[PDB]
Amino acid sequence: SLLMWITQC
Amino acid sequence: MKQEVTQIPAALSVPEGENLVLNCSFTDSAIYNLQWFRQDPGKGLTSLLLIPFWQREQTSGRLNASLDKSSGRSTLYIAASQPGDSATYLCAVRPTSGGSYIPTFGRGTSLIVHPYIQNPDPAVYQLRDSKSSDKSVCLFTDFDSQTNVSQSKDSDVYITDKCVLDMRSMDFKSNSAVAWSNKSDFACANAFN
Amino acid sequence: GSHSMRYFFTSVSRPGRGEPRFIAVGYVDDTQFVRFDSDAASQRMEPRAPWIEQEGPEYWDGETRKVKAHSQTHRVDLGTLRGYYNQSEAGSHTVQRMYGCDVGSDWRFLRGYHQYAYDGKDYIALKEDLRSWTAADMAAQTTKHKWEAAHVAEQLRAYLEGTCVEWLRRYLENGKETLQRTDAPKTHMTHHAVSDHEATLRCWALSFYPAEITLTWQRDGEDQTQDTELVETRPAGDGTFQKWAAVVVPSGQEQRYTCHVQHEGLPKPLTLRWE
Amino acid sequence: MIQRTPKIQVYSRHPAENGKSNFLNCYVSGFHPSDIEVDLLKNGERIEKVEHSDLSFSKDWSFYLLYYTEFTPTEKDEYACRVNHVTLSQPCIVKWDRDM
Amino acid sequence: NAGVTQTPKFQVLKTGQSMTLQCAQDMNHEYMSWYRQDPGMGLRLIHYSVSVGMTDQGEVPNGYNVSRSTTEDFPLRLLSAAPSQTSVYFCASSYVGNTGELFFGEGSRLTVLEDLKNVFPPEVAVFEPSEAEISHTQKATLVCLATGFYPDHVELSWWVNGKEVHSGVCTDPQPLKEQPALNDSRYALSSRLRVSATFWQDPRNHFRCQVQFYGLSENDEWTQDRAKPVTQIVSAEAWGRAD
Ligand code: NA
Repeated sequence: SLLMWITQC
Repeated sequence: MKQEVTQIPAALSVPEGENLVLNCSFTDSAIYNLQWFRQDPGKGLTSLLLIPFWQREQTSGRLNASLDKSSGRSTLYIAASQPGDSATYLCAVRPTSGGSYIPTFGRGTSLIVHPYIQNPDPAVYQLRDSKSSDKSVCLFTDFDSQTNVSQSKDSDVYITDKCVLDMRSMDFKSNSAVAWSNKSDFACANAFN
Repeated sequence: GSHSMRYFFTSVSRPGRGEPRFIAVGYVDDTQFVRFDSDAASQRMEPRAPWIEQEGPEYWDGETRKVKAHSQTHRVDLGTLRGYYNQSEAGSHTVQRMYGCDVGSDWRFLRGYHQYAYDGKDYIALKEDLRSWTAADMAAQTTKHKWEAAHVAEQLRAYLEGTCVEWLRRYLENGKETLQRTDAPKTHMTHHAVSDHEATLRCWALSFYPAEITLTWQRDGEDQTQDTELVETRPAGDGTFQKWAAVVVPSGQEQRYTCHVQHEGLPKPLTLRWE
Repeated sequence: MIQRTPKIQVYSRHPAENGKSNFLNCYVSGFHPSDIEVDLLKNGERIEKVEHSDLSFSKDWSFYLLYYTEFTPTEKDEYACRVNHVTLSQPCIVKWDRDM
Repeated sequence: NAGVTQTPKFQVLKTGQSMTLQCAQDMNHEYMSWYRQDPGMGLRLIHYSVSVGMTDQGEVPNGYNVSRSTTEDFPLRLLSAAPSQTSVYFCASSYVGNTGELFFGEGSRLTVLEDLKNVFPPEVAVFEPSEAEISHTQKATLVCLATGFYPDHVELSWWVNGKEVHSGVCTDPQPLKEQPALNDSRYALSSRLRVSATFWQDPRNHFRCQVQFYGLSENDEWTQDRAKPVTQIVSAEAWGRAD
């Protein structure tokens, strides 16, 4: 199951 | 766990100058963040504080909030409450699974901070239209914050809710309510009862 | 044995001629189980292994939604990186991300990872402590500062140690018939007379799973590590793998050499010698 | 942007036996950027029905792909893999050697 | 920078008309959403998006359509407006990471009517301070009364000697219904501006209550004998006086 919260570089 | 956010009490009424606390509780602790907002009738929502799951608390001026993610609750604290703090405070949470990122909002807590009227001087005045005009309105003013302004029912006779105004340059504030009627046989004497 | 769950993402800008390409693939050990391709007509995260097919509608909807959110984060990232490097907007660039977790034989957490690359080179990676970052260069110091301020490592650490390990276990159990299977290699050796006085001995390992395997040659009883020709393990195309190891030996002396094969499918290591 | 040229391996899925249907594979790996063109040849002519795996990459970030097609090996038919990539100035042809 | 920008802020529609509410954000947010909030009621999600080319339904998707062909914009389309759609709409966006902080646009108030003859602009009047208040308190309260408007789309402001003022002013949080027995009752709104008696007594001071009304546009059909109730400013004034 994928990561939900992801942060821009 | 289908997320459900609760805010009790739903209504809160305090005298200005007092510190106060608003509660927020949620059924599912698996949240990404919790955010507190503020909304006045007829207006939009203003974000007050945002607490990510990695922080335990935040501060912004006279406002501070804590987050107890494990016990499913957050508390918003307001110091030296001012009449301007009056509004509906909303608490929302974001989820950590599902890919929707949809926030769950609580119903909100309605806060009314009553001004401190140091020298009450209640009185009903009659004001004339500058246009001419046979028209007039009644003004009930300078009453303390314990006074209740209801509308002694009588269609054709209108009565507004109490309103607070601040004369900031003179460190003065007062409550007022307005009444008017289209009928001739209407008097300020028997306007507010 | 040990196991891992890993997601791989490739983002490529195609300036002037289309939106960026976004491809995501997921693996449990050496078995791919899901894929997403922005160019496919579907626009759905798709199954690639039999056992994941037991997941219901909610799962597929949720994974499809999260992979599109990843695509958008990458869409933004392409432009951000182009700016950091003061690069033209006519060229095509590539961003790659990989994250996942490893568990031991007991299915307990061993380690986590989250790595990011720009134009085929390390850009920023999460250290094994799952707390700090290694920024490959100066532009990456900018991303590093934003990730420290936003506490991205704590966000990742929660997923890697929790969600990632929990789902890996669910999958291992749901797909045990194949994921926890071990196809022992089928071995044989060939001989090719290359030039006068010499011959090549090639040792083969075919149809094995998982891909990890150790092929070694010894002369008499000594390892010939530095003198062995070893090809990259390759897929057969049916879910199994192939690999060979070769050594150049003097003609008439091929029986002094032994090929040793170690693999999880074999009760004990195999020794091969030329007939 | 340093680019990496593809490593190429041409082989069969199952051990090759003349007259017996099998699958011809061309495994391209260790390349960057991802755009690549791969053809399977039969006596120098491109084979029409060829499929491939989903794009993935290795630890060092280089990409890998498996191109495959059904084929029937014979003693004299020549099979090969043709590859074009930005790092190549000419297409690269690697012949199938059933012994490798 | 600009934050979330929604437009238009006010809008009246006749049943069956099409309408697009715009929502833009310049923060590269991945998540964008639309909410409707009825007066005194909660926020209900209509549609949302997490990426260009992706849209999904919220709790009340019926009657609305969305699209996300660009990172910055998430327009809400009403194909055929119904009276049930009269509400306050808010667009909200956030990153799908970082702190996940949500940003709300300023809101859009839409009123859908079966017939536009129910739309009325406000009449405005300013009432002068009582001489009794002046001698009793040394203060002077002016009262502004906006009456007979519909829909409740007004913004009341006080101008003193050509400048807008906020000190000594308090306006009703919500208007009152002139005919509470009716669903399409026109409204009234009051406001007070309190100054010192000496400021009111100065004949050089000019007081003006203005009410910006948002109604019909120049491109709306009007079959009534009265003037078309278009978006306009209606005001009343009074000058200070020594007597
Ligand atoms: Na994150």
